[PDB]
Amino acid sequence: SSGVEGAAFQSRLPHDRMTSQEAACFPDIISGPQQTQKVFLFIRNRTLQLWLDNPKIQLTFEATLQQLEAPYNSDTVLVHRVHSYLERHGLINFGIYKRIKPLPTKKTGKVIIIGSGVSGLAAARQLQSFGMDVTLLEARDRVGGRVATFRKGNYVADLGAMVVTGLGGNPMAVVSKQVNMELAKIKQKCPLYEANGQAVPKEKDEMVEQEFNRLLEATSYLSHQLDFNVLNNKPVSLGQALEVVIQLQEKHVKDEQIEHWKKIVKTQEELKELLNKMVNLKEKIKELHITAEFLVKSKHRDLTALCKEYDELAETQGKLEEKLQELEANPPSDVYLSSRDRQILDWHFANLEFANATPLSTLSLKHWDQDDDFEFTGSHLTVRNGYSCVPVALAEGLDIKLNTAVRQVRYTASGCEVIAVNTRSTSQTFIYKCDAVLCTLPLGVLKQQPPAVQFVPPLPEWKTSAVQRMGFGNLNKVVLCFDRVFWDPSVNLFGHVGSTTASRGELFLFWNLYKAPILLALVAGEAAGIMENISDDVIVGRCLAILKGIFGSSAVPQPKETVVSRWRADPWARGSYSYVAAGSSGNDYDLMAQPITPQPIPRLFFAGEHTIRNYPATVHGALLSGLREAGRIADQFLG
Ligand SMILES: Cc1cc2c(cc1C)N(C[C@H](O)[C@H](O)[C@H](O)COP(=O)(O)OP(=O)(O)OC[C@H]1O[C@@H](n3cnc4c(N)ncnc43)[C@H](O)[C@@H]1O)C1=NC(=O)NC(=O)[C@@]1([C@@H](CC=O)c1cc(C(=O)NC3CCOCC3)cs1)N2
Ligand SMILES: [Mg+2]
Ligand SMILES: [Mg+2]
Repeated sequence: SSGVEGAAFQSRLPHDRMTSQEAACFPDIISGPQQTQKVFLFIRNRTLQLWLDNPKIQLTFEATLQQLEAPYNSDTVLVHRVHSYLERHGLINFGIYKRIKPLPTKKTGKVIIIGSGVSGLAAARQLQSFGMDVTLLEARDRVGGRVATFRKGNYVADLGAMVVTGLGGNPMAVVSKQVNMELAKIKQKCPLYEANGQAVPKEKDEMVEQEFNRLLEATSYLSHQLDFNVLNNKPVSLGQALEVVIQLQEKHVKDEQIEHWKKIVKTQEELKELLNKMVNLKEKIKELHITAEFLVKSKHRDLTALCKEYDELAETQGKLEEKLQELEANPPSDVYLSSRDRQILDWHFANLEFANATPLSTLSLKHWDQDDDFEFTGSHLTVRNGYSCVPVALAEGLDIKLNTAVRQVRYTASGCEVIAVNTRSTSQTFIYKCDAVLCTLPLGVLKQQPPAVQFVPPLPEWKTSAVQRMGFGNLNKVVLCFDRVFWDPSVNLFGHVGSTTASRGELFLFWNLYKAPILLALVAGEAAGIMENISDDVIVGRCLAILKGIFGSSAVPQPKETVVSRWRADPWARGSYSYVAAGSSGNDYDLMAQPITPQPIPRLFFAGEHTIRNYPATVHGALLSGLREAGRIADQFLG
């Protein structure tokens, strides 16, 4: 059955073997008769199926046992063990669902959670359902963090996370079902328009895209086959490696051109010298002008010798003017890419800078895509009613203190205290005592200088250096709400090709949710940081000019409503999301996940998108990170 096999896959597990995490929790199983290993795997896979088939209701141990078939419904103890495991690690009974057995009246252990984004909310729900006392401290006047939906009238647009990157294996598939989140496929077709507004023809678009793919592939070869990862005692950036590959392509074009020029010059020299000898054989004919009868025959066989010598040379001439005009009619390219072509290629680079939220010259060549292996399957989807329905639903029933900005975290062998100020009256402060702190502060806030939050005692060097090495990027959006659709409704995406390499990320991509009279323009790469220093009105004006160039200056009305994100300037984010910087690696994500112990017991815990090696810079990654920490905290305090 790919019923039960599907459940494992859907939970990011192999259907047919135990994980190292399972091995640690079930040592007796992995070291015992392999027969009972299969039994374990079936129970695990089937319990997952029971949960995934109906994630709106709590799946209890009882109900699991009553739905298993003989003889598995007789493995009472093993079923309990598997159920307890799946629940603790948040593989079942996560997100938001109806409880069957209500929450324990008295609570055990106190946990403060810093930040009320998806990671914080996910962890809170887990810890609460485990019977712990949980309070979330949130600096904004709203939950959700980098999930941030603009709503006004019937305009909905996402200023933060917007895309569910495939459902196959994605825990957001469960959450989606739970909160009745309407999801829609993104059509792939993305026509590009040049700076002057003219469509890039199919032919040219496909050629350039192909070159982009070859260039990326080449850097991958250089990095992972030829091990070119360090230069002049500096780790190589992806940007740097792309520049090298491009330079080699240009050298090859120049070589082929030179070889061609040398063939032409050779042929021209041959022609010039054959003319010369044919001009001399002509002077030798001019000058050619014993019985009378034998002189005639003699000066006959003389010319026929000279003439079938010359006619012979007019033929080696013929095959040379031919070979020449074939050369000068079949040149190789004189450039690798034209000015125009390079601009279009820059569109593809801008697109990559968007995905990674940073200029390519900052990305680690070796590690930038270290998380490729863990991509989900299925089409990428958008959220029709706005992504914020997820954090809003996850907040239901939780103790969340809004407008409460944490400034100090103290942790000792005997417990912790967290100091926060009200962001509306920075006079009044609060002190919250607890057994454990879960820090979900964005990497951007952890990097902040001077610091936004003081840790007492200071975080150990192994942690701060990780914080310092890791990249934290930027990406912004301009939302344009119109009263009518003037664009093509069967297109979700279209691209604007900029005019310089440096500014390639400026308003390079426009996005529409179908029927919604809204366009989103993206600002990526070096442009992202710079354009935050421009007012909404000027940046809006620049969008309209681009759209006017494409659709006609008369087809584009003034927008009714606009919003512009400035993630870098936002004090509660300080950027958009992590990336693997040159000099960093996936190992730094693991370092970020590691709890601090002041043996004393661990007191300070870390969740957030920057703490999950396999799923960084995503909502699902934030969510999984929360589930992880909740599991570790409960293990520590509840056993
Ligand atoms: C603009 C933008 C776009 C995307 C994302 C982010 C942003 C900014 N994505 C990331 C996702 O949002 C984040 O990873 C998580 O939401 C982070 O959650 P965390 O819980 O880790 O962090 P938080 O910041 O939300 O919570 C922290 C809380 O702490 C509070 N706080 C700060 N300081 C405090 C103090 N002192 N005291 C108390 N509280 C304090 C803060 O207020 C905060 O609440 C994206 N994620 C996705 O899953 N999807 C998206 O769409 C992303 C994006 C990421 C790229 O990897 C993507 C874009 C695409 C895309 O466009 N692809 C398509 C191209 C066309 O073809 C189809 C596919 C794909 S993914 N976007
Ligand atoms: Mg190439
Ligand atoms: Mg420029």
